Amino acid sequence: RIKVSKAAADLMAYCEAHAKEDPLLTPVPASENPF
Amino acid sequence: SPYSSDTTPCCFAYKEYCYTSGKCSNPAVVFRQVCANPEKKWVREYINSLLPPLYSLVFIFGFVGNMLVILILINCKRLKSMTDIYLLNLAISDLFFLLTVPFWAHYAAAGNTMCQLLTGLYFIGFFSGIFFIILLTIDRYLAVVHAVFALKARTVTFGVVTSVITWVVAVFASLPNIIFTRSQKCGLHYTCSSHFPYSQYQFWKNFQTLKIVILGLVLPLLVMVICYSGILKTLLRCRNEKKRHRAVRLIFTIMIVYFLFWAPYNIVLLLNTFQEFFGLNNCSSSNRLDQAMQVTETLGMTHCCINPIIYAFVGEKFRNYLLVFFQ
Amino acid sequence: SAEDKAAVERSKMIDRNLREDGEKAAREVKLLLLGAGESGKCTIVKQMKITGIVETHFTFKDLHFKMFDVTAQRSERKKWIHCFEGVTAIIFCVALSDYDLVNRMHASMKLFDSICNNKWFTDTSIILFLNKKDLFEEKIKKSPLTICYPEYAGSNTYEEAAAYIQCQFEDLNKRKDTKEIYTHFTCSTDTKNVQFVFDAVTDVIIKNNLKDCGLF
Amino acid sequence: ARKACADATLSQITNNIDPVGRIQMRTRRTLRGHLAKIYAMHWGTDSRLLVSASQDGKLIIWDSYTTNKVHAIPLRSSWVMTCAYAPSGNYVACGGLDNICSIYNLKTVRVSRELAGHTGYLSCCRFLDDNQIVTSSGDTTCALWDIETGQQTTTFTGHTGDVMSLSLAPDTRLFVSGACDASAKLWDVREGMCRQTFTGHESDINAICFFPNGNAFATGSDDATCRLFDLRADQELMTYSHDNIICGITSVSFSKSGRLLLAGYDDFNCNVWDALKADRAGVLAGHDNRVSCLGVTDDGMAVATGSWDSFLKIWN
Repeated sequence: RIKVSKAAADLMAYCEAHAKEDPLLTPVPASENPF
Repeated sequence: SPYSSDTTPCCFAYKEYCYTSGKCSNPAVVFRQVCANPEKKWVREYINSLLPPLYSLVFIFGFVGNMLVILILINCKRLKSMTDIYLLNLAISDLFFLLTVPFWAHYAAAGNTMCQLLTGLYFIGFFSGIFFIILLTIDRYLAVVHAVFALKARTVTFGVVTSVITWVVAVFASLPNIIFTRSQKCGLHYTCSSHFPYSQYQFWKNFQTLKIVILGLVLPLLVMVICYSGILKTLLRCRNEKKRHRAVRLIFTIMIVYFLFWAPYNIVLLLNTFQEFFGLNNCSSSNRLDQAMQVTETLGMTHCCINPIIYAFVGEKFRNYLLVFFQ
Repeated sequence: SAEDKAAVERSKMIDRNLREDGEKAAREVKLLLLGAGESGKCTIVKQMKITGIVETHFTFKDLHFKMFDVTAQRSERKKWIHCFEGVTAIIFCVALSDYDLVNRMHASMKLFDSICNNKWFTDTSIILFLNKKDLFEEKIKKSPLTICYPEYAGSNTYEEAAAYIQCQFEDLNKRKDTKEIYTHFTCSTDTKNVQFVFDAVTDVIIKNNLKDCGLF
Repeated sequence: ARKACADATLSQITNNIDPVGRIQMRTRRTLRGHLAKIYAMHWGTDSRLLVSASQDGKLIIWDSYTTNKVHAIPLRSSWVMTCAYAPSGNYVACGGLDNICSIYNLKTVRVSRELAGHTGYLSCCRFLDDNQIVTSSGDTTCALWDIETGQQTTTFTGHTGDVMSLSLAPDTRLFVSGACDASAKLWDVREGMCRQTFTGHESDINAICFFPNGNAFATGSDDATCRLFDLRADQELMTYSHDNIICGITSVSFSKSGRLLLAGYDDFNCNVWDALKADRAGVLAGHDNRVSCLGVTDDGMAVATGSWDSFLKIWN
């Protein structure tokens, strides 16, 4: 068991670097989108 | 009979070439009007050698009522039930019965094959609507009194086959008028009149009149009364006080509305084709009968408009689909 | 597009089988059987016609019936009772003799009231059967009905007792016009028991037909 | 003590980040062909094949890109509530009320084997690998099974009420499951011991999913609220509740980044919740019936969400 703030900062640090690779968060162009 | 443009003056007692309509007895070629002889005449053979606002709004009411029932099935029911394709094809048949009067107004105040296809569309729409009403009554009977047989027999493919056969037989019943018709404008305005070959004018006119009156009144009413007698005999044991009372009332209302909306048309036809009651009059029995024809045909158009209502909107399950569709 | 054409062509063959197999479920009727004090799902599967749920298939008068005995499922009902919605009817089996043992009738009425007033089981009828008809005759002579219910109508006879157990079941049914329920006393004859089932099932099909045809 | 280490909250830290806002979500394509309510589904790693289970007794495999059926599996029991797609793409799990996890081999379709041994209704299935599989049944206890041996290897118990769903970690080493007692327990795959329990809900939990990183996970209960739990702090990280929603939740999943939380409620549609600022980022509507299954592609391309109307829609 560690501090909740250290675990919370780790969770947002994971998605902040992964925000660029999220097609749901950032729309993918229609041509690259298979749908 | 297709529209008011069918009405033409007839030679009741007997230089341009024109043909009279098929709504008057004792036909004769019009020529001022000489009216020498319809056949066996050398001179005739030698010459032949060489409310309107209320009418449109009830149509708009019927159109919005027809396409609404069309789209609601594909959106909600998706034609999984067998009786769905019957009501859907009935709405398309009712469309052909209503989408003719906009072309009738555009045809006048402005050819021959276009008239024949237009009147054929109107006639096949009427016949298909009548046959689809008969088939819907038969489906209701088979579902009420033969529930197990309905479950073991009613298939979508069988309904499709029956609808195709219905369309084919309606087209077959309408082809006599298709072959025995011509534009015959013979004037500044465009007029559209049915014309018989006149070789057996009496017998053929009587045959067509008997055919139309039978298929309009005697077959649908008989099928309806048999199916509804069976439905009532099965439903008197419904054990529900409110649901049973509403269904028998709805059945009686459907029957009386079909009667009061289609029988006067056949009565006017039986009066004006036989001409045994009043045939000596030239215009006194002509203007009144043309007005009666117009009234009965607009009543039939109103009945075709209210058919989707009395066939779908009366159901409680059907009304829930529109509210979800409207959202 | 040779590979793409074969995928759509094979899918069209699949859609053909689902429409044909899906039509089989329309003709066949589904019946749900459940009992609180283990009285349900019994004495109805021993007919001549005949792992988690027991499923029995048989045809009577050109009609295929499907029953599902939910007995091994000891978990909460609210987590899987929504799967049985849309069935033709629900066959509820309650024992007339299950009133003095421990209270058993009160548990049966509670479970019957739970499924009858449930939000999902409102469009499907409920067929209620009275099991142990033979044993209930000699039980009332020794054990009075007043134990289970405070008011036994004072007659204490089988003619009034069988009616009192039947009439009190509709009290739990909150919806009378919205949903219809049946009630029949089971007999020793096997074909007589399914005779009411066929008559009740063929009536619910009529109920669904008028709703589909627009009469209701 | 868990409350001793709870000095701050995630919202007070995430507030500094830029909010996501409204997300343009449109139904690109809908999946038609089923004739009964759909309860569960699973997404493959390649995001090309899709599995769905309906009450019509047919478990057909979908092609997400071209929207057609590549396989048709006639189920023995029509009442099915769970289905899983193995990462190898060879086997497909399927449960139901038979208390049996039937396995069908797509690469031949033929039935591989059926796995019995449970007493409660099967509610969730997940493929740890090509040979191991974990199932969720109604006997208030999970179990680990093997396709090769066909027997129950490891049994995970501890709950008071029956469990309805479970999710797998990205490394297929840990898994959590929810139950009606408002408890989310963490079990080790190899060891088989319950590491910690994540309670705090006030109703029945129906949906549970892992974060892509694996340190946290979210749960879906019936009291119209989602609670996020992290394995590091061993407590409730944040809540996703709204006064507008009063209906229960059936499906909860995560995207690739994990910024947005897709939770399938019982209001005939789906909602999008930001997993950082607890702000709604869109509503996924279009279904005319209750939605019960939802899944996100591993590559994040699209999201399939099927409802009781026998239709599955794709959102990009």
